[PDB]
Amino acid sequence: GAMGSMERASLIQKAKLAEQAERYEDMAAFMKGAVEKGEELSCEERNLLSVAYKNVVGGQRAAWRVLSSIEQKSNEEGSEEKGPEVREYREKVETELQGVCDTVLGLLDSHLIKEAGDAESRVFYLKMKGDYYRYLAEVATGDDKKRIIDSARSAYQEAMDISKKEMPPTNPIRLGLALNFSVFHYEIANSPEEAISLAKTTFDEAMADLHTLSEDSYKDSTLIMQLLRDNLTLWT
Amino acid sequence: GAMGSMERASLIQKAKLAEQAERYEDMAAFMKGAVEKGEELSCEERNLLSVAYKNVVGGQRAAWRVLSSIEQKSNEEGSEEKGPEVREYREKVETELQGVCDTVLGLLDSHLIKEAGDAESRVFYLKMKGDYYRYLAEVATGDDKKRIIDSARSAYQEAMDISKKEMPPTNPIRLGLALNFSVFHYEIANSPEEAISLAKTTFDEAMADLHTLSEDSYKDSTLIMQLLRDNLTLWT
Amino acid sequence: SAGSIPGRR
Amino acid sequence: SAGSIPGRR
Ligand SMILES: COC[C@H]1CC[C@@H]2/C1=C\[C@@]1(C)CCC(C(C)C)=C1[C@@H](O[C@H]1O[C@H](CO)[C@@H](O)[C@H](O)[C@H]1O)[C@H](O)[C@@H]2C
Ligand SMILES: COC[C@H]1CC[C@@H]2/C1=C\[C@@]1(C)CCC(C(C)C)=C1[C@@H](O[C@H]1O[C@H](CO)[C@@H](O)[C@H](O)[C@H]1O)[C@H](O)[C@@H]2C
Ligand SMILES: [Cl-]
Ligand SMILES: [Cl-]
Repeated sequence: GAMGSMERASLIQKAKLAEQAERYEDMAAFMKGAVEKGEELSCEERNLLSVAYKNVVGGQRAAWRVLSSIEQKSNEEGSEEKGPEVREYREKVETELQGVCDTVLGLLDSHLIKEAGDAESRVFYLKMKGDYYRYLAEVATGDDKKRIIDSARSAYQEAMDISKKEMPPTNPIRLGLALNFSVFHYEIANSPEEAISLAKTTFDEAMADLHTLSEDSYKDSTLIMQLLRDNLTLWT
Repeated sequence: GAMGSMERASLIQKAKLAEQAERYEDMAAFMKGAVEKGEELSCEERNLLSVAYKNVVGGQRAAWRVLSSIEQKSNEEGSEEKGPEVREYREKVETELQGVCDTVLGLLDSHLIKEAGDAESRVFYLKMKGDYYRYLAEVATGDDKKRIIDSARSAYQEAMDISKKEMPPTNPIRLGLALNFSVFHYEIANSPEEAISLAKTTFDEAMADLHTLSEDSYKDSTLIMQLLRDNLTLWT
Repeated sequence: SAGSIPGRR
Repeated sequence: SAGSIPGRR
């Protein structure tokens, strides 16, 4: 790959510079290069990988939603025919988004997940796998939509099982996994009751464990707990 | 080019969709394709060209400034040696920025300016030429910095001469040209007094012509006048 | 619509 | 530092 000639440490350094510069495509390319060196990632490095690709796919997802809404309106009664352009451009953005998701899933499969033994790494990567299958599911409409959804569910479920056995209820990775799996239930799997139940149980079990934490850990956990609460308020 | 097979009207339509989707690189590529069809651009199309490339180069300029500031700090007394990476990455962003500026200047030279006869088109393109040479000047440090600055000054000056002869003092293109030429004087040419004089005279002559305008034209002109005033407040 | 983590910056 | 037009969106 184009990062093959750059030192691992230099790729990490440049990923951090790219973040400061809000150059998220560069950040993601540097982190992909770092992963492709073949060594496991540290906690900080995993976080950089996640931030870089989330910012990239987030721009694509926002654009896709804008274009899909225009396309949906164009297909309403009384809307004037304007040609193939809206569909074409929505498809262009869609294909690019799918390519980014496939790239992330490919890094996870070759070979981050299989070498991840500690709960903090394995849950993190399995959550990411769920997230990027979820983004694929958001745009899927063909014979494989059900399989894409089930791939997201399967990754999230394995992550959930490990997190419940190996992490405290306030662990931020555990909390963020639960938050995102709950969003999956609500928005992808047509299971709002499961989404609400998961968010509630997660929030309550975290509340009960806050007393064990330092001030800094408390701040980290309560931040994500507030996101759970925000979704519960939206959904109920 | 990659847009050679797409209809002109479809490129314009997709540039508008790309704007709505905040996909400015796509917007710029569609507009470049439209220019390369060889027909003159309408007023609306010129505006799309300007918005698309301004958003692209604006992200690059902001990133360059972040990286240049880090690089400058690294070269201060007591700063720890961290290797070539900051310089390398600043150079990468710089080279990309220069490529975008060269692309814009190339469209202007082949052949937008030479076919632009009406003041509204010719002043618009000559202002753009000044702007993109100005962005080149912001990052220049070699034997050609003086020539780059003089290319920006020459384009702005030709635009100024036409605008004063052919447009009213409230014309938004005339006002925006004056605003940007004043910024050139202050930030590039080390001529703060010229910058201040130009901004003041421009503002005052526009004020005196507002009485001729409709409500909508008045709103358009007073918007840019406020930017002149903001710079005057910053500079005095 | 719903909040997930990480989010966009 | 100073304002120019167009600006970033
Ligand atoms: C795979 O799914 C990764 C997400 C699971 C929950 C969350 C996840 C992603 C990120 C990296 C981005 C948002 C946050 C914080 C601000 C909520 C974090 C991280 O937080 C870490 O990294 C961020 C960014 O550097 C820092 O701001 C935090 O101080 C740091 O603790 C936190 O510990 C866990 C890892
Ligand atoms: C080459 O230098 C182009 C700039 C010279 C001044 C200014 C220039 C750039 C843009 C296109 C973007 C900012 C503005 C307005 C909002 C100040 C305009 C335009 O404004 C036009 O286009 C914008 C965007 O579609 C619309 O919001 C306005 O309603 C429209 O009048 C205005 O008439 C002149 C052309
Ligand atoms: Cl397209
Ligand atoms: Cl680099």
